[PDB]
Amino acid sequence: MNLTELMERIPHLREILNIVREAFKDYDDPAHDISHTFRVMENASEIASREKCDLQKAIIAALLHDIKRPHEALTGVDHAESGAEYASGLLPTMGFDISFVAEVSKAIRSHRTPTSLTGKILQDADRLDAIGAVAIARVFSYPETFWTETARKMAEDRYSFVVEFVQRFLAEWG
Amino acid sequence: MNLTELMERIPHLREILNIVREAFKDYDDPAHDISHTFRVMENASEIASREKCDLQKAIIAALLHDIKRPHEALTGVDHAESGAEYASGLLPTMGFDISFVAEVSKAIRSHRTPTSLTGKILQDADRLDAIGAVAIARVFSYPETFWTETARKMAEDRYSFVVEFVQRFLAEWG
Ligand SMILES: [Cl-]
Ligand SMILES: [Cl-]
Ligand SMILES: [Fe+3]
Ligand SMILES: [Fe+3]
Ligand SMILES: [Fe+3]
Ligand SMILES: [Fe+3]
Repeated sequence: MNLTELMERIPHLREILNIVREAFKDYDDPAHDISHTFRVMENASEIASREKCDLQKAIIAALLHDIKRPHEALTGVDHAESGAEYASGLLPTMGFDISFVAEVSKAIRSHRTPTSLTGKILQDADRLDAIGAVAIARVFSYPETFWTETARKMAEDRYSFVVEFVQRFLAEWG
Repeated sequence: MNLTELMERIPHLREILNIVREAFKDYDDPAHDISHTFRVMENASEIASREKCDLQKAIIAALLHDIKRPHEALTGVDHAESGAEYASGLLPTMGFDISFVAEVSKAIRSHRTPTSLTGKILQDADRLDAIGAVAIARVFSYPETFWTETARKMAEDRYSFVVEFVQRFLAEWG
């Protein structure tokens, strides 16, 4: 799904994306910048769709999970705790119900085990970002551990691509 | 083949490698540094072996083909012309015969069409270095056009890997 499609399915998505962009304004650590959050949300979208789980919870949790990363860089306050508290304050103002907000907040709180489906999907989505083509590109610019079967398959696929990349690099280097 | 194996088959290889290293000492342009020459020689080794062509000529031509690149950077004198003249002077002193030296020299002279098997292999080996895993890594740190069937297959393989890399990058980026 593209963003237009996500915005058709997820309430307040545009405003949440906006808030996330604003939070990350001038936080450019390539290891933790905003593009990571967008890739995590793409991974969460794939996983939740294929697992037949709650997409709204998964997407929102992914968008918000590192929203307090810049704040941690300034203060040393743990971003998972801070991000969970932030989600609990923000989300009720957008009409999300108590159980929805509690699940999203707990997922963020647990992301660095998680106990909910949203938390498991979030953690998988986050950790998948350490592997693949973009991860390879980042290194140069500077699978059984996953909860869900969909993430495990994605991890296997990305890992096998990374292995091939290394093998080729070494074979070509001589 | 590893270098020990090449040194078992190719006269004066160690001394030639030594001379090449010395030529490149303090020439660090990542687009034209010594590691390119070594990758070209690896490509030439594969191609000449599989094509049942003269390995000695192919290897030596690959090692020497850009030996005057650093000199071109300083003077503007074309490295293909300069490299061919250099090979014609150096190689007879190592006991290579007139026809061998002329072929290697012409191959270097023509590498930027070539008319000999050595020149065709050299050009393929050189141009293959623009694609593949190491080429991808270089970009981030900063097939039917090939003469031989072996290079065409290698080019197809590397190009299909590059395409997959791009596709994955884009899919992951969101
Ligand atoms: Cl959780
Ligand atoms: Cl030629
Ligand atoms: Fe995090
Ligand atoms: Fe994260
Ligand atoms: Fe050249
Ligand atoms: Fe070259």
